Amino acid sequence: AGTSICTSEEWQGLMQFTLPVRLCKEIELFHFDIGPFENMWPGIFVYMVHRSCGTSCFELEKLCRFIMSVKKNYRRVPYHNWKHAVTVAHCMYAILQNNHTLFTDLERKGLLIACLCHDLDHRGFSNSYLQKFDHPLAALYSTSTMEQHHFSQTVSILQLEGHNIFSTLSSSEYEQVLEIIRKAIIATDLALYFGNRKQLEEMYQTGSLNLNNQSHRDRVIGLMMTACDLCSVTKLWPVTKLTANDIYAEFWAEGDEMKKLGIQPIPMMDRDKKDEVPQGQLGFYNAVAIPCYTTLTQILPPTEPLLKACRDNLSQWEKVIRGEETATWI
Ligand SMILES: Cc1cc(N)ccc1O
Ligand code: NI
Ligand code: NI
Repeated sequence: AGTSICTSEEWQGLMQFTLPVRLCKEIELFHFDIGPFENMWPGIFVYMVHRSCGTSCFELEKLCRFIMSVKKNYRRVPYHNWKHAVTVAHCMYAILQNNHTLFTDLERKGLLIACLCHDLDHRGFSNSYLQKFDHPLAALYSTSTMEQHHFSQTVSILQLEGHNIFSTLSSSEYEQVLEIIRKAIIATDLALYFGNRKQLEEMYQTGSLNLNNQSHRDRVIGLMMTACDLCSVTKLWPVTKLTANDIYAEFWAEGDEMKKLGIQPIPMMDRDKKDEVPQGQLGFYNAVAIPCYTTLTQILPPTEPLLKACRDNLSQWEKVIRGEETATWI
């Protein structure tokens, strides 16, 4: 109950940070894994904001406060946590860097911030759970339940003393960026993804796709959000496989709760059905990940390495199913 705020020592320490030279080159690539550099994650985000949006886009004090309060409002859950937030923001950075002048200054800043904030205060439960069992959140937010909460948490953090990184925007640009953010966060509801990707595919194939059309732009941004949210499937195989362990740790914990209330969980959230995971992963890649990156690659051809990597990981799950799997740790 309530918005957390970073300490003086936390945000002051971030202002001092400089990115090691070797990482400067690596951070540009789509497959970059932030995993091994935990101490550097806030500093990595500052760096990305500064390279994409400029060293004076935000007042440094307010941005450093904002980042450390966002960090503090992610929960210590196995997957929908601070590491996930920075991972999704890094994917967005790589997409924007490769497609830079397609997007406005306002869009780039709003989207980097939306990615960092997009799962704020996640409790490790799905929309399915909150709705099936009438959590107060599902009463307040009838659809896209958690995503509407993540947006509310973002606005709550911006409204903290010294935390409004957007306050120096004109009143018009301030409304615009908040709407960019709101739309981008709501688009991370995978329910909405299926229709969005279908709409985009048809627009692309008929030639009606037009990025000067605001509604088109919104949908393209929405698909970029999905692509970033799912980007664990675009990393090198060992990273992808380890990330899957974290994702399933959350699912299984939710499944246990459904059992307690007399409901058999979906097999995916059932820790007694781990044998079905490889087939489950295949389904997810075929129905969700491959289509997402295929459509994104059509619209933004520089994002092709995401699709290549996703295809590579699908081939690895197929190997698991055939029993060709080699050694892994946890
Ligand atoms: C359900 C799911 C699976 C994977 N591998 C990544 C993200 C997801 O939401
Ligand atoms: Ni989410
Ligand atoms: Ni997410």
